[PDB]
Amino acid sequence: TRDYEIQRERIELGRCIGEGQFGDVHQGIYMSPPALAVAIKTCKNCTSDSVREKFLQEALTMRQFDHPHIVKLIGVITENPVWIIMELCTLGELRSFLQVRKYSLDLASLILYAYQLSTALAYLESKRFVHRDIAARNVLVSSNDCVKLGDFLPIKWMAPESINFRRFTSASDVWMFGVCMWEILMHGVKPFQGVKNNDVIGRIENGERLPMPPNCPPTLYSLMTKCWAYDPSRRPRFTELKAQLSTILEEEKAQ
Ligand SMILES: Cc1n[nH]c2c[nH]nc12
Repeated sequence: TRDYEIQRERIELGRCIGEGQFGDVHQGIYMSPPALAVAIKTCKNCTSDSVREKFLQEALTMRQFDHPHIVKLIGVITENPVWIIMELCTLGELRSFLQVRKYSLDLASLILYAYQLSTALAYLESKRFVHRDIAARNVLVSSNDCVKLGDFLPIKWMAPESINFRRFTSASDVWMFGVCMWEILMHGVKPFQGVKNNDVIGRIENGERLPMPPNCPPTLYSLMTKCWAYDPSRRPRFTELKAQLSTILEEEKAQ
């Protein structure tokens, strides 16, 4: 909460590195004893307390976590203009990174990002925290072998129970991770491209699933289809996913 208060003069604003829900995201420097590279989330309408509460809720959420593959909260500036200071992931959005590098990223690197993500999600499951929005767009790239989970209606990523009843559980997070894994092996291509959101549920309920991505190991696809069990109680947990992705990665790093 308040132990994360940073005074503004300890922050040098830099160039705009993208956009967020509340305002522009900036690169910048945080000076305090060694002047570190950071991401400054801004909020244009934060003069209104209802917006301010919603915006600073991400800071409140992220304070609770400490993991190598979850974006770190550095601090907050509660006075106007309200800012959220975070760890900078220089390579940006995963979706864009995967697209740009479609012919410059091997299978091993793709499986590695899936593995890394499963470790952040196993950690969140251990804290009994439900993410509700696991998708490639919410993953950031720190380096070419280090991705981070960054965000704290996506019908095409949602488990049927989330669509039908707005139920969000650890099981529904596993479904979304399966979709995210598919997005990674499909080089940032969006799931169900061409299908209307309202027709997705009907396809799922007819047993229809996202196809095997080209060059995807059938063992990795078998893991994804397990995430897409209609019955949430039949889906694996992140602990098992992490362990299986770990073995799949070695099965690739060798041959
Ligand atoms: C946080 C955050 N949002 N966008 C970013 C790029 N690097 N770090 C971040």
